[PDB]
Amino acid sequence: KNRAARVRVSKGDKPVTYEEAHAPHYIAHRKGWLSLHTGNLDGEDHAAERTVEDVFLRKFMWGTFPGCLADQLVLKRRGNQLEICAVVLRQLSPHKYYFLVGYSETLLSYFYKCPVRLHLQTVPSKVVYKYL
Amino acid sequence: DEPWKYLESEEYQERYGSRPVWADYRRNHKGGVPPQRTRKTCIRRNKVVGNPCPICRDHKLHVDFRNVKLLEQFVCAHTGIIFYAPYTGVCVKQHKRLTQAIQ
Amino acid sequence: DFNDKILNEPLKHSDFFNVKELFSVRSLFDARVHLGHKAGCRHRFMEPYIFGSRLDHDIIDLEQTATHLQLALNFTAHMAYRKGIILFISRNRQFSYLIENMARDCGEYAHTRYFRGGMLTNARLLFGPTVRLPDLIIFLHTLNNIFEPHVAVRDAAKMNIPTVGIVDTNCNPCLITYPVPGNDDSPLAVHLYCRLFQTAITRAKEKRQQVEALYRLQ
Amino acid sequence: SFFTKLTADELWKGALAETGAGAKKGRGKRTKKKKRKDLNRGQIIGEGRYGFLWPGLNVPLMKNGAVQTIAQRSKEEQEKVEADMIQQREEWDRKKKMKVKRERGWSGNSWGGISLGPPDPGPCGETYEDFDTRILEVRNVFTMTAKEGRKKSIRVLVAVGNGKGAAGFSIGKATDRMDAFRKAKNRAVHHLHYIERYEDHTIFHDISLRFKRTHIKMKKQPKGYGLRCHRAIITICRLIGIKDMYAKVSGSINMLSLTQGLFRGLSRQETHQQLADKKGLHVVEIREECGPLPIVVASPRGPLRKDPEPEDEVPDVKLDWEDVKTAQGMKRSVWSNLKRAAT
RNA sequence: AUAUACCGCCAUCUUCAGCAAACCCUGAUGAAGGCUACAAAGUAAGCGCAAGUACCCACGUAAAGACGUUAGGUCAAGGUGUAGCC
Ligand SMILES: [Mg+2]
Ligand SMILES: [Mg+2]
Ligand SMILES: [Mg+2]
Ligand SMILES: [Mg+2]
Ligand SMILES: [Mg+2]
Ligand SMILES: [Mg+2]
Ligand SMILES: [Zn+2]
Ligand SMILES: [Zn+2]
Repeated sequence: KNRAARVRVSKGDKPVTYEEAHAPHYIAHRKGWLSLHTGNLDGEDHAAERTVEDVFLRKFMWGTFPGCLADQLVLKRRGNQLEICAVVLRQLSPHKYYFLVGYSETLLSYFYKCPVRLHLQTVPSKVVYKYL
Repeated sequence: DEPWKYLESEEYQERYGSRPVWADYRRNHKGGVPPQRTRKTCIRRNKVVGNPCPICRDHKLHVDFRNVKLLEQFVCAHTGIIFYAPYTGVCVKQHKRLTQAIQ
Repeated sequence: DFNDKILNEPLKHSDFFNVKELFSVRSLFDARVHLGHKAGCRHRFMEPYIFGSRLDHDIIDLEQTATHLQLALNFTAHMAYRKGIILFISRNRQFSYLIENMARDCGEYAHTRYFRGGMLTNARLLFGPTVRLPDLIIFLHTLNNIFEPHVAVRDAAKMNIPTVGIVDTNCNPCLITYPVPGNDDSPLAVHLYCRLFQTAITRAKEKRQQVEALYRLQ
Repeated sequence: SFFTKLTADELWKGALAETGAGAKKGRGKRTKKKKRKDLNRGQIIGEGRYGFLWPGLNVPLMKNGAVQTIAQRSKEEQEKVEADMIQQREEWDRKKKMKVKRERGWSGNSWGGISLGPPDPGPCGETYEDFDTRILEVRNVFTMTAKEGRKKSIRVLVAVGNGKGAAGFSIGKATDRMDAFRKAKNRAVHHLHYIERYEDHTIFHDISLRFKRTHIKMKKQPKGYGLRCHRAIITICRLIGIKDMYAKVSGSINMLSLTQGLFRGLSRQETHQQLADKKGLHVVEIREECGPLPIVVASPRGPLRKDPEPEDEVPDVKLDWEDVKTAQGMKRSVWSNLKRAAT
């Protein structure tokens, strides 16, 4: 009996997402990686910094877009340029959405001394894979 | 109001309905059978006691010989004998007052 | 309301679809319907339908047989003219082919195979929320292979469905609405009941169609 | 550190401790429960202790058709907003924690005289708001298992009725209280027992029977008699629609057998109309209020019989020494005639 | 300090195969049970097993291995409820 990044089977009243449902040993078999960089590859370096500041990015953006997201993020770092992809709901106003978009993008760029971009996908209700 | 028009007033009908007055009241007491004699009174020294009877809690109601439809519901329409105070839910004081009023 | 008048018209009439002309005690005795199992196979509630016994074999009262058969045919044809759903049951494997063929020929449906638990009670979850359960059940063989009362009579008595079964000396006509004494085992009796039901329901259908055609004309 | 900090739901789980030895085995704890709270829903995302006025989220972006500018909230304004937020949190907490007043039925902390309302509509669609439900009994059955051992299974008995002579009881077992209630409610609304009554408020005549070492006696009564019967019996009478009778129960006391025998007797009670139809005689009622006047109630639907019944003298009839005593007046007991509650 | 508040992470039977929401039925409507295929009341969501995926295959090995038991171990990975030094 192992407990690792997996949801307990309940009576059947727990909507779950794809990755939130599937186990951590199918990350390559039936899932994709949340992040894509080369520090893990051989010969590269600074992978520790990559991971640490990626965790920081995830936490900061999760807490500066609270209650709107419904899934984990997608990182995409091509050379210099950084890209983040998110999914959110449409309860708040596009005014606030764009204001926070610009604010967060500027903060990330000024902090990392790096060109950054961020995209969001709107949803009326978070997509559920199964009822667990 | 000292007269009996508070009954015909709509607050009475919306507050009670077609049922009698005693039907809404219920007694809090010891286990199983309740006591055989109700409380002495519901008001003392210009103060009301918790869980009062309906005729005492609704101060606008006024017991009197003339409010026939107000004091008729206690005595059974098919049995001329009045019900007892543990049945009607009211205290012995106003119960006796209503007895001499109906007489 | 004329539709309700047409629905009620056959009620006041007695022998209105001419079901009596179909059967006669001659045909019953020729098909050997009067037979019954041994006295050891006798049943209390079946006693009154036994005209007598011989050689440890029981004999059926053919007048009561014809009366119950007349009532059964009349009822079947009544709700057939009302388009009431019919459903046949016979656990006996000896006649599944014939039963299913005659069911196809009539247009009414049947279930000869193994009956599943609560197929009628939980039919909503099985089939769907909106399903028109049958309006009449009938039985060419009331008991199962192990000779217990088929669960369908219990299901119908529960969910208010009428039942018409041919009852042998071992059967239990208590739950059945219009139990007709007869010979569950003889192929002559099986074929006779088949042809009788076919003619009956076909005449009921034809009469419905011609009545509604007359009404469309008028 | 900030990296050490994490999301909320896991802290909530670790603080609530839903799963453990504490809860498993059903031992539980000494009734201490910190209730779930949601802080993110409460406060708006915009304001903090530094009171910058945000035109994008905190203030409407346009005013008088004029773009806005970043501004500062003054000391008194910040303090007043914080006091308003304190008041709002206090209001929310008060509204959260309050009393719960479920009607007192047979007694406190008991599921006897409580109604869950009518059954739910059917799948095909059948609303039965006319039906009213009551819970006769709730008990904690326990059966063991090799894997887990003592597992509790709530058993409940319920009844439902129109108040129009049509009703029915049922049972429901489940691990969950609400789920068992629902299952029993569905089973009752499916399985119905109808019974007739003489003048909409009484039985046809006195009855006496036993069922599983449970003796019961129904006693017909006239109007204004009331319902002086066991609490379950008066609940089922309220549900049926009869307003007065008497009943006595002796022997064993078991609620499910009680209800089963009750429905059996009240269904086997034979209508006096059908009695006359079978007999060939006219029914005649006589009252104490009405003088020597024959009140015909029913007649045979078929032809009346030619000759009348012969007089039956010293007939063989089984009866009750208790009723004999009460009729003779020799009986004495403080517990018989009391000023009990209303009906 | 409290693994006897817990989360998080694992040993255990497991070199198992059962766990089961939601319905029906039997037992007089009890705890409970629901199996007979030439078949007699069980139907099953879903989980798991399994299958497929990884290594050299389809076998094999790994991985996976639920419901629950040991108030199993871990407040010393880290955080956190309660009680304390403050
Ligand atoms: Mg392991
Ligand atoms: Mg109490
Ligand atoms: Mg421990
Ligand atoms: Mg496997
Ligand atoms: Mg392994
Ligand atoms: Mg331990
Ligand atoms: Zn008073
Ligand atoms: Zn036979």
